[PDB]
Amino acid sequence: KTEHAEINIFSVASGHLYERMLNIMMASVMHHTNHTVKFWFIEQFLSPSFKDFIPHMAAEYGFKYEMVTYKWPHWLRQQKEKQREIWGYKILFLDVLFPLSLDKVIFVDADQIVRTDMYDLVEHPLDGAPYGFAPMCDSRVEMEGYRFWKTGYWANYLKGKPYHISALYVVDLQRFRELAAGDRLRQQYHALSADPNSLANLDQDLPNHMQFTIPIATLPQEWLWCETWCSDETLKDARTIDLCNNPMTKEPKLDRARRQVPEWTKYDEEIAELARRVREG
Ligand SMILES: Oc1ccc(CN2CCOCC2)c2cccnc12
Ligand SMILES: *[C@@H]1O[C@H](CO)[C@@H](O)[C@H](O)[C@H]1NC(C)=O
Repeated sequence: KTEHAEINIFSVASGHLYERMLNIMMASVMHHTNHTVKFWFIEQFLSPSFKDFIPHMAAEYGFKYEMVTYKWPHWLRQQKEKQREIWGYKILFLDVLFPLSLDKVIFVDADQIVRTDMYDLVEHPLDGAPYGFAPMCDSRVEMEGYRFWKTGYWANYLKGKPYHISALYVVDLQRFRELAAGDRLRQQYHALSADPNSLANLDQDLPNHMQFTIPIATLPQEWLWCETWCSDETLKDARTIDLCNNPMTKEPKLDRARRQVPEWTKYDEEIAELARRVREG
């Protein structure tokens, strides 16, 4: 709030491929809003070339940005696998990554394509919840055998509550801080992670596990569409598209992107055009 941007988004990206998609995600956000936007980056995972290109993206698309470098606390159980350490940075440090003056931030996955004004998510009512996540789609009936949350320990644990996808989430940082949600998420993660088989999908399982005591505002389903779980019929209503992994087809990432999203090549070529403009200038 105050002199802060109207829309504040953070993401995490590790690898040339995810950085290529991260620039596309940012271009898609700016093409769909006239509100002021600030992007926040988890600095230590990015390549030097990406960090050098960010000011060029910022000047071309008209956004502000900030690099955050937060050290994993020594007391807190560390993750030896890089993927799990990155997932830890998405969910365990929401209260310490951002300044106390920032009232709200949205996580948007690097492989997302935005087709809506993200200020609609800033304005979405959370009814006192410190954060809001979209549910996992049930609309693609053919994928029911892969919905692990509909049977076993998740079905018993959830008691009919939705199992939310972690690709996108809005965090009301004032309410998250008001509730000590960060200290409580770190403490439950620290205890649960003593079993190395627990929290298989760290970023996703932790908030879904804590949703009886750290409320989740279940976002409208249209906030997150992924082909793996969501029907073709619902794509026209999708505000954002996530290129989530399909355990049945195992189709490559770039193939999914080009095939599913018609504007993907347009953003990819636009960013490559900007890169060639900076290189020769
Ligand atoms: O509330 C929960 C927290 C963590 C996990 C991870 N489990 C992995 C298997 O061993 C037990 C821990 C859950 C899994 C299914 C359902 N609820 C869960
Ligand atoms: C942004 O402003 C322009 C010019 O006023 C308008 O044509 C466009 O529809 C606006 N876009 C959004 C997302 O408000």
